[PDB]
Amino acid sequence: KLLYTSANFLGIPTNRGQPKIGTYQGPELIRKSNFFQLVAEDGIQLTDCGDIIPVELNEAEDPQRFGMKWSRSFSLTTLRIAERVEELMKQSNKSTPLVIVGGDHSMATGTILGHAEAKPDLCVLWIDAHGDINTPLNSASGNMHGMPLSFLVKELQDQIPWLDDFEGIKPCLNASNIAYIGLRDLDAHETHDIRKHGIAYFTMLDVDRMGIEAVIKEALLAVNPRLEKAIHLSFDIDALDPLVAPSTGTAVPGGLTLREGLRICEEVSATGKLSVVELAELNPLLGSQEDVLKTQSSAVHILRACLGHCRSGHLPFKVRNLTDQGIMSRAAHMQT
Amino acid sequence: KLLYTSANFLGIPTNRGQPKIGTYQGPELIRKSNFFQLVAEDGIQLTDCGDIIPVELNEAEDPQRFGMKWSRSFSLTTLRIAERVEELMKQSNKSTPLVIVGGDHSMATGTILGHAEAKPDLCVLWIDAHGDINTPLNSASGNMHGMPLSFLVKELQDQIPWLDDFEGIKPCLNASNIAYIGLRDLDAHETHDIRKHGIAYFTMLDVDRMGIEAVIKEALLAVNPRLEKAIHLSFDIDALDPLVAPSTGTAVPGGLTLREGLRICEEVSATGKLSVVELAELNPLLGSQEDVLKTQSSAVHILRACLGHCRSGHLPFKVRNLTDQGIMSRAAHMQT
Amino acid sequence: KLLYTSANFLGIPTNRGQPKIGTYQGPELIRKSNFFQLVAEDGIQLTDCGDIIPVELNEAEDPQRFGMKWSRSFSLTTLRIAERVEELMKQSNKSTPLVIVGGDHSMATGTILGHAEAKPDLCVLWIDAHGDINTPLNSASGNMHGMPLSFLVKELQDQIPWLDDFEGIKPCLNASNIAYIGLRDLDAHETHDIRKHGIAYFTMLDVDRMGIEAVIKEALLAVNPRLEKAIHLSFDIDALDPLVAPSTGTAVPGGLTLREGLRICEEVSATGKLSVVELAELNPLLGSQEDVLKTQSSAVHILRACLGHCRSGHLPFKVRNLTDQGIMSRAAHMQT
Ligand SMILES: [Mn+2]
Ligand SMILES: [Mn+2]
Ligand SMILES: [Mn+2]
Ligand SMILES: [Mn+2]
Ligand SMILES: [Mn+2]
Ligand SMILES: [Mn+2]
Repeated sequence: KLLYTSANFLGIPTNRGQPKIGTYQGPELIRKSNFFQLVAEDGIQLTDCGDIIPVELNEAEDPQRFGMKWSRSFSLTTLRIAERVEELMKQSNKSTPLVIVGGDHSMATGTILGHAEAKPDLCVLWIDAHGDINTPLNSASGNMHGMPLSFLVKELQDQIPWLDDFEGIKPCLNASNIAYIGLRDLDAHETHDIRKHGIAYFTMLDVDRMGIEAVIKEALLAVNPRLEKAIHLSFDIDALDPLVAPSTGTAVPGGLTLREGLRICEEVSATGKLSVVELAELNPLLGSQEDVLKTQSSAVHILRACLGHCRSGHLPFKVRNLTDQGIMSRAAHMQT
Repeated sequence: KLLYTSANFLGIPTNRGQPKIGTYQGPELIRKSNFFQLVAEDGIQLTDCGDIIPVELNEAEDPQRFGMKWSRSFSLTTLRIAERVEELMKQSNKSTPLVIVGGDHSMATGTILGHAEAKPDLCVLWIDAHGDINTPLNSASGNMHGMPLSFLVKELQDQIPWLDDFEGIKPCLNASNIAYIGLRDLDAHETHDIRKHGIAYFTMLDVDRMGIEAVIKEALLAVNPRLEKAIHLSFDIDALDPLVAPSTGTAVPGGLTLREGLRICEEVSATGKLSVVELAELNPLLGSQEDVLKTQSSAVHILRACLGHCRSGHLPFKVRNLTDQGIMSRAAHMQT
Repeated sequence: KLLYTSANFLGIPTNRGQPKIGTYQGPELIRKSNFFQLVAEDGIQLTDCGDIIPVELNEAEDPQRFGMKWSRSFSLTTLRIAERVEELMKQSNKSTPLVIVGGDHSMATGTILGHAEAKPDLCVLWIDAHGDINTPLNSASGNMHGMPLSFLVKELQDQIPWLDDFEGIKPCLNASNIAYIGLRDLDAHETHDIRKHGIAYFTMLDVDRMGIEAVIKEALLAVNPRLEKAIHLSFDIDALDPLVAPSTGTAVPGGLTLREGLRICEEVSATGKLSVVELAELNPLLGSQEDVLKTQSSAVHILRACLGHCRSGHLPFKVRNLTDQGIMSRAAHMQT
């Protein structure tokens, strides 16, 4: 009565994909929550596989290249992440979902790269307020966390400037394998690329007009019509509304409600094809103490949903009754 | 043009059903709001019938029994509450709704017991994030506010350990008479009992998929198909989302919006069968000052809705016009 | 690919329509946001036309008349506003929308008066938690911001007491030209007038039962069935829920979500008939610093939506490519 009985947990404290310090504390934010306990109580065995140590070079070793900030730290980290994720996914080759906690969203390049190595025909569900598909010369900031998909999408490779250290980062995604949910702050060039190459996307406008139920169904239909493909669920916490997840770097008003987020994860989990879920952009150094607790709370409910937790309840593993303990019940007292 | 023209108000400052101090201040939180004024302005006569004094024994007199905390305080209080509620309901035998403000949710046992004495064929609409139907040996905490329904449901009596002081607490509810709305944190054993005995329930999952309109309709259909039965509306404030009701003991994210809560109450009120509404688990000692004000505010809008307040507006009792005061109108000035 | 390429911006710091100081800082709250920048990035040319200086008389010059507070300041200000708005609308006679930032809602009398002078067959979409249609002798407070529509509606003129200084304020609206969205706190007499004269209105109850999509469609159908008429969008910030717009004078719980507000504005904008949009009741002197930022943020997203900003994204004005800069792409590197 569980689609998944085992699961792996992995921390990736990336903080070089964006300038605000604190995303490196993301994994600890979840580890010090009651997440592991709650999962165990659901009958799921969660193995903490530790953290991936990101490569963080200094200014001298990693200067700007094509406007990109920390691009060599990114490429080295991408490859290290990919190696670890591939290793974990192949050791598990019911399926054993990998739960990844970031860390800024730049980890997704290495995270999907490794995942695809173990499961090449996967699809990606990108839950985010942002496209994260800026090509390097289009990026206004040069922040890597705004470009993780551009290196993975084959159709975009004529817009990615060549770099030797990026050679191992092989584009492993077709535009037809990605679906967006929650978009509300696209750069114009992202909009151009998404429409041009036919990437399936459902913005908050769509969520408003169609309702989250139809959006989820349409998204899954677009990139995984018969539930044949493994699912890579890349969940940016900023997809949720700032009212429920304020502690994140680029909050955008009018987001998914926690319930809507729960629905996406519940449906994805119930397909039986959840292979990797990653939660990005938690920053416990942002906002007040209560802000952090709200964000942590949302993250925990979201992740529990991915592993199959059901708001409609779970049956107990052993039903208990009074007679076994030698205890008189009220019904048994009235019968006498 | 009012389904109810009179109503009674009753405070029950129960605080022995759960360990956090402050639920005893719940009634005062509402009394010091503009609730009474707003009700009067709607043309409803509200009579404050005072407070029920709970029985609060000391540690020596009330030790743990079957893991339960303050179980004798509970049983004595249950009977005292039942006596008062029965008395009030029979004095009113248009109907005169009883509005009850808690106080933690353990009051419901005595509150429904008394109500059923005056109206035996009633149905219960339980609006809560929790089932509140833990049997004593299944309760993790032993807190009485997590068990008020288990003593009332006939089908559960083989799971309730017998106690002499509990004899007067006669199970007066059939499983088929209860409907849940808003559930999102069921203990596994509660889930077992609810499904086993066929108790109608609609979780936040259901609210998401069906919409609150259909859920309300289905709930009423399940336990009161032809509006024949009196309604006992037991409203736990924690059913609402923590964003609108943070000042409560066991807040759970992803709850009913205030509007959804208003819809439940508006529909229940409009049946003409609202006999008792109780609002439980207000704790003004929890959260910030603004938190308390938000929670108080939500409580007031919820309770006003129960008494028949309409967001679409009310007609005035006497329409006024300029000519009666000897005043020249603009239309009357232009005619000259 | 833009319905509007030009737009005018206008501040009206009215603060004599209600007793709480700070609505006069409303325009500055928006001017010091990134509103202008964001609009420019959408390809729209926004011309700041400055502020209208309200007439603010002293106590001696402006005593109570028929219970009204600052009624002569109101009438003088109404006429000054009307003169400026008419002038701006006729200079623009694609259409050039006028964006007005208040200021309390009493500005609407002069604002609609001037607008109607330039476009007599307009319709009004009133987005507010309140009717703002109290007639002077019915007003409990005498605050002008609760009466701006009563002076404009022809059918109400037998309920408006005549005043010499109000003669120039000619009622230019028929009841059939106004539609309400978002109502949840009507005075009884307002309810009487709205129902009596057949003013189209959709309360939060309607929004709950019908959904915002149907409400918007029905509202537009009621007062602008074939998109023939110019639209006057009068947006009271208190229409939105206090959770997203706390910094306002008369907040009422259970309001429109930001998304619902965005939907109203998006639809109105897309008709191509948005002639004037005004945003009223911003008060940055109310609430905490974060409260002000939330309210400012909501205001900015709302106003951007009115000018045609699309959450589904915009195409760039010039698509850029690597070859023009003499840069080697990854696709161009692999081909060699
Ligand atoms: Mn994002
Ligand atoms: Mn992202
Ligand atoms: Mn509860
Ligand atoms: Mn409860
Ligand atoms: Mn208002
Ligand atoms: Mn207003």
